[PDB]
Amino acid sequence: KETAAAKFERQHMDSSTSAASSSNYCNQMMKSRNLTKDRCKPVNTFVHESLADVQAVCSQKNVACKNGQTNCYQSYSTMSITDCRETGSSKYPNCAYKTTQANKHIIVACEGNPYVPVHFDASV
Repeated sequence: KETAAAKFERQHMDSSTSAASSSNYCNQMMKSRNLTKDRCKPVNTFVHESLADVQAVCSQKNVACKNGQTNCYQSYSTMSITDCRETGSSKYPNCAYKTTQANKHIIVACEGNPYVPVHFDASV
């Protein structure tokens, strides 16, 4: 089955674009990455950076995750991100999202050897 590292890339990386280009970014990306297939995932962040720059966060500032785990890390730098969250009208299978552009630090949980992101915790 899909590894946690691979699921992170599928759910959260978009190295193909610099930022969200329209209000439909989330609607399109949530669908294309299969985040709406079984249910409408309610919130999701995409990171518009190279994969290596995001993986490097695992050697940046350690911080406890929301859930208390101690394998979270905050990026030293801000990154281009898109926040996606359901609109009031979202209703499966017609999942619908508000797209919000931002430049924020990211917090990710890391595991493995190589030690890489497995979960997106927060934009801060």
